[PDB]
Amino acid sequence: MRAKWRKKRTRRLKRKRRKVRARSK
Amino acid sequence: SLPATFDLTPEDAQLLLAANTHLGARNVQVHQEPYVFNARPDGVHVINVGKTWEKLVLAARIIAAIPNPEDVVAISSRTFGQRAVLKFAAHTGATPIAGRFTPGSFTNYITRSFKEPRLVIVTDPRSDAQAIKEASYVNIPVIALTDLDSPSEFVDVAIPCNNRGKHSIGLIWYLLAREVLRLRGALVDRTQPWSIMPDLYFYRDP
Amino acid sequence: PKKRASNGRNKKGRGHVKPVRCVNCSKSIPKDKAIKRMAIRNIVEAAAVRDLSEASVYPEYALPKTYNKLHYCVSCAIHARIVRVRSREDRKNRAPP
Amino acid sequence: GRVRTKTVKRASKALIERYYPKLTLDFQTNKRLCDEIATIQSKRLRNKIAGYTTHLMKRIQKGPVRGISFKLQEEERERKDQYVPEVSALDLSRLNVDNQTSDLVKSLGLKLPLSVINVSA
Amino acid sequence: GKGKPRGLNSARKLRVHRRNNRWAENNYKKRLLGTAFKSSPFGGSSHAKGIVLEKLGIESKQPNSAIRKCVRVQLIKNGKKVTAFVPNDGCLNFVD
Amino acid sequence: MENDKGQLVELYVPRKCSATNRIIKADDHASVQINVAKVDEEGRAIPGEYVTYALSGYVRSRGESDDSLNRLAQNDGLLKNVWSYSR
Amino acid sequence: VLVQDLLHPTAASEARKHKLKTLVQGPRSYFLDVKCPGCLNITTVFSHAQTAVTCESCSTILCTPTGGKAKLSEGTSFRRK
Amino acid sequence: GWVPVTKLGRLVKAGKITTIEEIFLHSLPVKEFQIIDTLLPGLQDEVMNIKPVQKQTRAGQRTRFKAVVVVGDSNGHVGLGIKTAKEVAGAIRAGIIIAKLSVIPIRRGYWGTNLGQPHSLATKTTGKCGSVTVRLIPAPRGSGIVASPAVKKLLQLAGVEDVYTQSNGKTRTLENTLKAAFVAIGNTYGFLTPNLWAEQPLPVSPLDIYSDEASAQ
Amino acid sequence: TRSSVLADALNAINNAEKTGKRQVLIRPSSKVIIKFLQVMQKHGYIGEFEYIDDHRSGKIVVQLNGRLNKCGVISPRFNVKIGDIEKWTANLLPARQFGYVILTTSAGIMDHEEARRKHVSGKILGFVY
RNA sequence: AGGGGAUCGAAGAUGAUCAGAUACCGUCGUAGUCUUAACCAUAAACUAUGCCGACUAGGGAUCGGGUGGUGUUUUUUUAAUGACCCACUCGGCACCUUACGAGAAAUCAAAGUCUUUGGGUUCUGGGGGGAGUAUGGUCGCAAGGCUGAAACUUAAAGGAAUUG
Ligand SMILES: [Mg+2]
Ligand SMILES: [Mg+2]
Ligand SMILES: [Mg+2]
Ligand SMILES: [Mg+2]
Ligand SMILES: [Mg+2]
Ligand SMILES: [Mg+2]
Ligand SMILES: [Mg+2]
Ligand SMILES: [Mg+2]
Repeated sequence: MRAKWRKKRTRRLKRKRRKVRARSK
Repeated sequence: SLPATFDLTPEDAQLLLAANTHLGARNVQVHQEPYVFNARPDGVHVINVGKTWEKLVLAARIIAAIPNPEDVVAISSRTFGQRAVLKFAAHTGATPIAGRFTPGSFTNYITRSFKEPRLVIVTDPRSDAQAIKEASYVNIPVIALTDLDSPSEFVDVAIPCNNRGKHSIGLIWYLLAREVLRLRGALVDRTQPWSIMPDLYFYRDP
Repeated sequence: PKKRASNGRNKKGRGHVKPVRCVNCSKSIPKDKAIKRMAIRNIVEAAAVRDLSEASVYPEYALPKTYNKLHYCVSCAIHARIVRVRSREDRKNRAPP
Repeated sequence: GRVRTKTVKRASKALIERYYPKLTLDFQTNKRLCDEIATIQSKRLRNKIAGYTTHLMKRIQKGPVRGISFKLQEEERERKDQYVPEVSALDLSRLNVDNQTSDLVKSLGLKLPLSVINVSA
Repeated sequence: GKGKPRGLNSARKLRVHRRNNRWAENNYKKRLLGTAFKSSPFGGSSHAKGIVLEKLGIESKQPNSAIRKCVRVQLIKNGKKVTAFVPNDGCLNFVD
Repeated sequence: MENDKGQLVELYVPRKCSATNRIIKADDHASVQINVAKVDEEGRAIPGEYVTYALSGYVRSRGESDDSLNRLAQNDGLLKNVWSYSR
Repeated sequence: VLVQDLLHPTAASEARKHKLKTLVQGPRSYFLDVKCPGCLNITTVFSHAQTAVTCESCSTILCTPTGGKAKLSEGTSFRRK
Repeated sequence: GWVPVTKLGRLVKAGKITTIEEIFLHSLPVKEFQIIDTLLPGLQDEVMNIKPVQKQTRAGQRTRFKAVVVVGDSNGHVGLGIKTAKEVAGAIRAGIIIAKLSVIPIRRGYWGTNLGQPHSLATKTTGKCGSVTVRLIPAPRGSGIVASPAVKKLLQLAGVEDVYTQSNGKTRTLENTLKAAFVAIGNTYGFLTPNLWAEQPLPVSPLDIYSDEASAQ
Repeated sequence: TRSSVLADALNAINNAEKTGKRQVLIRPSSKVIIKFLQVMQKHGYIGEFEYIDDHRSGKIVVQLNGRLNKCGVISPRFNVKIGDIEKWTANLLPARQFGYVILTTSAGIMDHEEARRKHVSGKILGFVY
């Protein structure tokens, strides 16, 4: 797992975690 | 300390000027500046020949102080000095080494060319660098025929002279032999010139 | 570890130089790091000169030459054997021939 | 296919070293003399050693061979080495000296037959 | 001056720098956070008591191959569940 | 050095470099000792009578031995006008 | 060289050195009396002037400022000090 | 028996040189362990480590064994020897020879007052090899060798009674640690102290005095 | 910028001594430097030294006898009581018998032994051995 | 958000290749590439080398400024000036040799003047993961940035070099 792609994947999980939280809010 | 009849006699200066021993390199390195009596137009640096004569006489006193003449060793890998070192060998004790130095001559006590000298005279600190390097391993003082550009690493006595001319190299080795013999029971009287001339020390083609 | 003191390029005092395009593959290359060669060719050949001297007006007119500076990326220069990978001591040698 | 091993080359080298006067340019007598001056366990090895000795003698007839030193060539080595010219090359042929060298000798305070010359810039 | 300040009047800087950087140590961090009292099965104590909930056979990590015979225990003072190894040949029979 | 009541206790007192006054260690194999024969009237060697200098391996490895030896030999009268203090 | 007289260096060495880097630093500049084409009035000119120095008779120019020493105005004579 | 091949061994065999301190004083290179055997008969050795080193090959790993050897009389001399060989016994024998050939003096001194014989070092010394730095500090009488067992044994073979040791770096690298200690004790006669400031007449080497029976023809 | 003229001076002497020079130039020659050099001179660690008078701060040429192992500064100039001089000597000096820790006291700049027998204390300037 | 939008060209289309190819290759192609007015504040933003000061070795080249040669060169024949040559000097981008010294080494004139440990000063690190994650705060239109844990897990991870 390349480091910048793991960073990109983690930005995708973070970007959707901050959407489910806003939804559940 | 010297009486001195050991001053540069005008006939010896005559030989040194005729051998071009005063014509030095165009790039003096910083440990060889004391031996410079000004540059020439067109770049050649003049060596102070009187300082060459004093250093040579000091070198011969160091050679004469060695108890066994056969453990005085003289090195010349350059052809311009090979005959000169051989003639120095024939006239003094002077175990000669002309040509390849065979790494391990001063170390490696099992080599056939293994010597354990008390003093080493080299024609060229650049070309005979292996012998100088090996001398620094086993506590051997070094005299060297140095030009103004030749390195002075592990060289204790430097004779400032032209390193390029075969007449210069042959003359310095011949003068060193003559002065060494003069400083012992071999050239009993110092005034009269030596019977043999500086030419038989010069390299010859082919 | 570090392979070269001049990292792979010729840039000590810039930060940014400019890109150039590889003549073989169009790769973008800092101009100082690009492998540069000067192809000076006869406009015809090393063998058709006699033919063109026989079959042309203006006896031995000019024999014009073609000049072009080629820029190579590291990969294309190695694969085309322009720079020929070297030993540790021999890569420190900057002489052309 | 005919490269000689060091055992042949060294044996022939030593033979020339200590038996050059006894040797010749003829293989037949060279092998007949290898029988008496050396102990070789094989006739074929003796033939090779005498053949390479004859080869090196043929080479020795035209200039010295490097690494091989015998009395008959060393004696003429010092005979040629003791050559001494009739007149010096460091004696005066008529002493050309320039300005800085003249200042050198006069700083030394030696009176010599100098001759100051000018060099083009 | 190899980094750190050396003035005779730089005591505040040096003591604060040391305070800041002691948080990089495991033991200092744990003690000052009180993690043993807060986040630990034993509340910072050397021993604890519990009730055996069930016997477990734990498969040991490679390259070993064994069943390690632990028990699930519920601690009396916390209610937390822990797994405890039962050390010896047998001795799981003694635990029940 | 020497204990309470005298008795020099030194395995040995090492030589010191005649140029830098550094101790010449037992393993300093690049250090040299140079003997210059003293000369009587009409230029004779007088064997066994030398003006002696010691040079550290450091000075020789720095290319300074020739200059240092010029200064010491001139200070001892062996040389006349080779070395100069000012430069 | 490892032994040298730092208190008494050669005048050639000192003249070679930078002005700030001699044993005691000092100026390599000087002052000149300059005689103009017109009159024989003495005016003192700094070597590295920076001023287009003029006189009373030839009230235009004696020296032209440069990046270093000023250049005299091609019709004057001068003496140091 | 032993027939010398060097001038120094020739003189030591002839008895013209009777102490190894002359060899130290004149910095004479030693190239024959018979010189050390003759001049220091009471020299005891100890093997301090035998660890294998391997060289990867087309077919498996070639193994040799490297022996570290320390020699020394407890009265001011030690030598260090490192040798790798096919057999442990061979590496040990050649390590003993190298250790004897490297024998150096050490300068023992007083921690405080000069009562009695020297019992410690005369100066703080350090040595470095690889990452390992070994620092030796003079210690008061009765302190003993405050050092790890390997350095302690080397100092015991040296003759130091009281010393403090401080170490930095990967001291578990034993050969580096012993080399660092060997350097630090060797530096004891390098360090110039005010009681060594006095000028000395600069003696003449026996290589010159007995040049007659040296360099045999 | 220059923060300790004495640190610069003692560095210059150290780097000259380590390379084998018989002399060294020092700029700009405070009087604390002068007193420090005089304490080294009275114990034989240097030779004769010269103050060159330029009209700004002077320079010093120091002659070196080859007997200095190390001269150093202790910055900051720590306050030293009578009873913690010996811990400075233990930390800094190679042996108890030789070597000097230089202090500055209201009784003057001096070595630690003169400080011991005058029973005075102050700040630490440096060390020499 | 305007303008511009030749070119190349995340997306997309399409032709191939291949087991597959939603990749490399081919042809197009929106955004973008450019500009104006605002945002953002991040890069292997690297010399992976904080800044200021001092000292320790030799060399030649080079850029900018200066100083000095009864030094060349063109312009009237040479004045000058320019350009060039030589010798110095300050400042700068670098380079070469050597290893004093340093380093684990690679290597390094600083990465030297360090257990013989202190010139001034700022920032940062403390085994590998979890994790630059979660949480709170703050900035931002957004993308995101700055600040930033723990529970838990683990005997290694890693650096440089050697032989294969
Ligand atoms: Mg790589
Ligand atoms: Mg950049
Ligand atoms: Mg700080
Ligand atoms: Mg960043
Ligand atoms: Mg960074
Ligand atoms: Mg620049
Ligand atoms: Mg930690
Ligand atoms: Mg960590």
